[PDB]
Amino acid sequence: DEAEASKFVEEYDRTSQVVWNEYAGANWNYNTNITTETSKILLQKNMQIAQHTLKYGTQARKFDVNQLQNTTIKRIIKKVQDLERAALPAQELEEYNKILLDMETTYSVATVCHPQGSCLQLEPDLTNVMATSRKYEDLLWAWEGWRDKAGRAILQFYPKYVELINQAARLNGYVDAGDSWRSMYETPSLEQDLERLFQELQPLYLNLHAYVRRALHRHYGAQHINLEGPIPAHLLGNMWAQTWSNIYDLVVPFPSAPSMDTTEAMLKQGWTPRRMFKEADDFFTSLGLLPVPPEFWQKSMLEKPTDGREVVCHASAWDFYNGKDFRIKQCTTVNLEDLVVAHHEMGHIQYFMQYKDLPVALREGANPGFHEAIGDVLALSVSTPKHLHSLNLLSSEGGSDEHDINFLMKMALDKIAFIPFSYLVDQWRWRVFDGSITKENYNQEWWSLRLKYQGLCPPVPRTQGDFDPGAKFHIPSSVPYIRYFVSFIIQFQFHEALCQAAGHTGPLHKCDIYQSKEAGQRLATAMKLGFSRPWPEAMQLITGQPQMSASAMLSYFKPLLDWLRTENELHGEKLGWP
Ligand SMILES: *[C@@H]1O[C@H](CO[C@@H]2O[C@@H](C)[C@@H](O)[C@@H](O)[C@@H]2O)[C@@H](O[C@@H]2O[C@H](CO)[C@@H](O[C@@H]3O[C@H](CO)[C@@H](O)[C@H](O[C@H]4O[C@H](CO)[C@@H](O)[C@H](O)[C@@H]4O)[C@@H]3O)[C@H](O)[C@H]2NC(C)=O)[C@H](O)[C@H]1NC(C)=O
Ligand SMILES: CCCC[C@H](N[C@@H](CCc1ccccc1)C(=O)O)C(=O)N[C@@H](Cc1ccc(O)cc1)C(=O)O
Ligand SMILES: *[C@@H]1O[C@H](CO)[C@@H](O)[C@H](O)[C@H]1NC(C)=O
Ligand SMILES: [Cl-]
Ligand SMILES: [Cl-]
Ligand SMILES: [Zn+2]
Repeated sequence: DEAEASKFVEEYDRTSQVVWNEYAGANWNYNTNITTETSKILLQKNMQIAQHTLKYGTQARKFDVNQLQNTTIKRIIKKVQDLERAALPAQELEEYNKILLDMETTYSVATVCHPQGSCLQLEPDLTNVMATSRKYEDLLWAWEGWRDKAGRAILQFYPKYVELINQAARLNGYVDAGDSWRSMYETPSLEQDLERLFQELQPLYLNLHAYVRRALHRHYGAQHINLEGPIPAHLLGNMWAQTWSNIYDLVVPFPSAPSMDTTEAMLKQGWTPRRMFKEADDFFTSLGLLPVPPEFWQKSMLEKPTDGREVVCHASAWDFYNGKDFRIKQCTTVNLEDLVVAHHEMGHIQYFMQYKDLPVALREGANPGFHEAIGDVLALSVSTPKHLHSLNLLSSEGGSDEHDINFLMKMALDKIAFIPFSYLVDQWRWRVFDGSITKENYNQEWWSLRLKYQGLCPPVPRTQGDFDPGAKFHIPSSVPYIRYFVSFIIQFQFHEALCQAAGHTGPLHKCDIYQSKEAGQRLATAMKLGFSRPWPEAMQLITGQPQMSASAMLSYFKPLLDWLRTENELHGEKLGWP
């Protein structure tokens, strides 16, 4: 009895490696070369992997998991009983796979065109406009044009997508697809836990919001900024206003302490996409973690092709499920933002290598937020003045109190501003999936949450037919988002624990873990667990306790909260908005 179950998981592991490796290859070939032919092969391989999933999932459901004694085999079999989309009848499976392909292709080939003029892609053209333009109407053209072209074009697919992903979820024992996504955390209290964490970050976010609102009022005019209202969503340096660091120049706390232009420094010094990934590789190995294999450098796509191919530029990391072939696909631009992205993606690669000897069913992060956090932890140290100076991208190490608050502001514009955005995306989607939001009010309810959580308003009133969520990659690509909220909380918990392991003393935000083998050992032991144990065990291995907690992020930013409160008080800001 226990014997049949052990044999079954062995057979599942062997066959899954082969099939998933074949699917990954077809998916890579489409993502890096969008054509009719690669689309057809991918859709065919979708059917092949579904046949495998159905065969083994059907067997798996004949085991009474309650009677199995070994907890690891119990855990694997329970997971294989979830067929995901392979539970759908053949006709609906074919339709679902085609919808997903059509949505991701539509997002990735959308362009915004001037009349009798040039046509702009999202990466790099519109991203660069949002990051560097300081003209209200040019920012508005890019913001509205992207939503008109990408968002509106996804709307025709989204209702049927919702119907089919929910149908598959119900066929696998869940009430809807949002329920199935939340289950990946194995935490019944998840929704309340995340709400409590969000509430703890409100002092910092509200004070940052009010300070940036005041600075935007100074630049864009009192007629365009309401000092007691939400901020127009096209003014924050980013297409989705999800990170705000590109408007640092407008909000510098201490302008008498100027910062080096890091992009021109990287360009002046001949940085390339390959250099950026080599620096990330060096940071990981400095911690005693694993180098990427030679195969990684031969097969990765680290810059946008120039030979005519259309590609999915959105950065991503790829496991080919054979323990040797790992790749990154990124349309890298030479700037500091993409250097952080490179570290993020290399953290995914590191996790793939650390758990490569587990059975494939357990080759995931402890929870999805853990997978997202590894690269970001290292990038916190990369971003310090100490490390950037060592890369020749900043002129000094910043001893002065002024430089210190400036640095904390630059970090807050990315890390704190992202908290409400990352919370709200799946608050919206969870309610779409549970039927609380219908196609009658997709967009209205999106903007209700953008207001409630982020304090943003659309610069142009939305109209029927708008589908602004469709203009954000993870929506048409059906990638869950709450992982990134979890990641941004726990990455500071990890930073704090690794800095302690490294012997750092003094303020947390001055810590740089480069070359700490003690810090690397903590990470490696946790990553090697994969998905074999409840995630609180990996949390306790890294941090010495088992909970998610905002206290580390609050500690990191404590000097900035103090500065922001004083600054906002003396200007008389009214925190929040109606
Ligand atoms: C419940 O079942 C799991 C899984 O068992 C494994 O899968 C089954 C489907 C079946 O094929 C089994 O035959 C198979 O073992 C058990 O978890 C495994 O437990 C073993 C032994 O505890 C682990 O073996 C380890 O494998 C490592 C591979 O890198 C190896 O390095 C380890 O070496 C350690 O010990 C040696 C000798 O002292 C030392 O030199 C090393 O330095 C290191 O300390 C070790 O051989 C598997 O990794 C486990 N697999 C998983 C997925 O966890 C589990 O034990 C069982 N439960 C009970 C209560 O028996
Ligand atoms: C910095 C990384 C940017 C690129 C990253 N790319 C996805 C592809 C995920 C994927 C999964 C399955 C199939 C296809 C893709 C991934 O690697 O997680 C991403 O999207 N980050 C979020 C969220 C985010 C933002 C800023 C950060 O510092 C970290 C995270 C965002 O930019 O909104
Ligand atoms: C792109 O895909 C087509 C169709 O499969 C193929 O013939 C071509 O070789 C591919 N191009 C590259 C550069 O891989
Ligand atoms: Cl939007
Ligand atoms: Cl998730
Ligand atoms: Zn990621």
